[PDB]
Amino acid sequence: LESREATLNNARRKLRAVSYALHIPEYITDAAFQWYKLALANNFVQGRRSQNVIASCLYVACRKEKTHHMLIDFSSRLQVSVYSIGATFLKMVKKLHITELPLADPSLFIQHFAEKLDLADKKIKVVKDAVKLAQRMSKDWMFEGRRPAGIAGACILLACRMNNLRRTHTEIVAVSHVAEETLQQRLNEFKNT
Amino acid sequence: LSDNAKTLHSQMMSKGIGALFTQQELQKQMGIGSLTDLMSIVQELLDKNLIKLVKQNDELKFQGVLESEAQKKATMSAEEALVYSYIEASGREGIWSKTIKARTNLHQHVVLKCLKSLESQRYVKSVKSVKFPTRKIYMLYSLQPSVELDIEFINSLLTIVWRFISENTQEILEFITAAQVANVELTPSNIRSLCEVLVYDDKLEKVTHDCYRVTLESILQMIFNYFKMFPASKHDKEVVYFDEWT
Amino acid sequence: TAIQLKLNPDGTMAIDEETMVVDRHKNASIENEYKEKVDENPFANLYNYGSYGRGSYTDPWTVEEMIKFYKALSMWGTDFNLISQLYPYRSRKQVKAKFVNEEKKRPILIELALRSKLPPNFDEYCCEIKKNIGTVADFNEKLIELQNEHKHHMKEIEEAKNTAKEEDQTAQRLNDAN
DNA sequence: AAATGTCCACGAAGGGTTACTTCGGCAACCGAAAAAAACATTTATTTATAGTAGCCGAAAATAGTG
DNA sequence: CACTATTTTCGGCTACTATAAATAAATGTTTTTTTCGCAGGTAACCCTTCGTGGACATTT
RNA sequence: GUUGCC
Repeated sequence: LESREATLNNARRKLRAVSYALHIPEYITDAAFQWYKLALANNFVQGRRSQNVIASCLYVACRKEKTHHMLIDFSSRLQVSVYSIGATFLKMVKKLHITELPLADPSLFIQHFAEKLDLADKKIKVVKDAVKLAQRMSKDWMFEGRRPAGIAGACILLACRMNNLRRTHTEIVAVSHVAEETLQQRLNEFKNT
Repeated sequence: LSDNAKTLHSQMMSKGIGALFTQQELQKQMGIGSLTDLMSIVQELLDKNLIKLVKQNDELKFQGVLESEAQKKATMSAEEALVYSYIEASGREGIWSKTIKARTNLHQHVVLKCLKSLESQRYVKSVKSVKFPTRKIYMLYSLQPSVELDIEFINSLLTIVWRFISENTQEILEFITAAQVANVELTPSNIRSLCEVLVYDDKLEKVTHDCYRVTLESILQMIFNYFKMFPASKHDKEVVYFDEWT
Repeated sequence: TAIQLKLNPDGTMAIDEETMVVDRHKNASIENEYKEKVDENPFANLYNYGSYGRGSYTDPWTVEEMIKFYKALSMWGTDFNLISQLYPYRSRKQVKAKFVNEEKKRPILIELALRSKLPPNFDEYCCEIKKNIGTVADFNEKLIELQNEHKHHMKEIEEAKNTAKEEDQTAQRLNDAN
């Protein structure tokens, strides 16, 4: 159908749109188009928001590739709630039966945070000690039901303070986008275990 | 100040809405002041948005309208009442939605958002017009569909008038009033149009510029004999076709 | 913002071509000039999971409110419609949750209220009429009388409807004759 | 009569109109728009969990000034 | 040395967050169909009009 | 397919 070809040509530019703003490398965009194409056939797109359904579709191909892109960065620029975007993400992933899917390892997020963290020239020693702390974070029982971006923002907090004083409880929040009082518990969680 | 404006609009509403007023009789009618301050209260009456300025061609013309519609349009905002003036200027034949956009420069979203509210204010309806089908036509509630009926069932009118001539234009007009026919307005022009369709079918004939005689299709109704001619059409390769020469 | 004219000695009764059109931005720019200017610090805009989601901070309840809460819960069974306006700027949603959290907090003080099936200690007579003294009118018949006015205006515009219709067919029938 | 009035058709002159300009070789490299239709969400109401997350906030506490 | 002075911190209080399940009602969002978009380089060579002269015709 | 050069 001509309208069948037209409705995905519009959907191509929308995936072309948000991949530009999120610095997505293009070999995810064309791969994410295959997810939307078959989910088009399963009558999932009708009724729901077009600006919503591509955001959940792109995020699946972000975690098959295991990139640093966490979900709320998609929720920020459309200025909507996070829990709306994750709602249709759950209601999608049940319907077309994604069984295999990798875990969101928080070890990914450390070495991407350091570039925008405007720290010193010695930017490799500030993440080497961090991943020693991150593997020390892992075998100990701090994060099992808690948030990946929460605990991955607490380990870089401790490594930054023990060599620099750039941590202000606010600059790492400006990177990790998780509030200030919920991380104060995390070092008090670490202190008395 | 105010009382001079109260006198002039009572003169504007004095006459019946026709006979559109002008200045050359107004200074004859209200000339107690000079033209310098007469205009200043009329421009203040334009600031009180009651008087409008209508046009007879090539010259300056005025027209007063009633207070009843002035109050209800004052409820609207600037752009809301501005588009309402265009539809009421059209009045009788409606106006096309795309042409309204051309006379405003307001683009497609802001005009459609305005009239969406305006239909709920019960000042504007949408009709279906036939000289250009499938276009958006707006009017008031004053109901001028000047633009018989286009849809079918003309044959029910048509099949009976053949039967009246089968036994043998003014003679039709008394017959069509009776027999509970579902009609609302007939005219001698319509029966002239209703009869010439049968002339093209050769159901009956036109003689002496108004009379009509039957072409004896009744014996054909019941070589020039196309009825009872059923073909074989099966297992016969030796048939004759009118196509298949091109 | 109506149309403006002027009276020239050369051409009197001439209308201004610039007042014929409107700019639609000079009115907006006046207030936009008179707004406060601030310099955006890119640290200030920080956002978390608690962003762009409905729900706010409930002003915690006082004991002065509880005597208007227990007694309004003593008079009726549990009716969230009319007790909402009693707390004028509280809304229907969080006052329903105030019924829920008190089930765990004070389960026994609530359990005295449904046992009470009688007119209570006669001090609600003021609060019976303090609710009533707002817009004193016979509401059992105030709504009836103006509703009858509304259908009267609709009947008159329906009279205006058909009387506009009959003259229209009358006029264009004369054009059909000519 | 006959001479002029008139009408007619072939040819002359220029009028704008249409396919035209090496032979090799190496590197490369790339319509819109209304309507019809379907269907999810919001709309409550439970009733169980832990987690953020916000706002407060008072009261624990070290600290700042006389 | 001491009552302050703001802070540090717990702290409880509250407000959502999937979960299944009922409507019934309304809303909001998006493919699939059915359907008219306004002036009111050079050189043949064929093409068109200009011109000029042909014999009929009708008057003198 | 298109350019550069002998």
